[PDB]
Amino acid sequence: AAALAAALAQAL
Repeated sequence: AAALAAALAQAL
């Protein structure tokens, strides 16, 4: 979950 959370944060 946390790996994915970070991957998506990179959107910003």
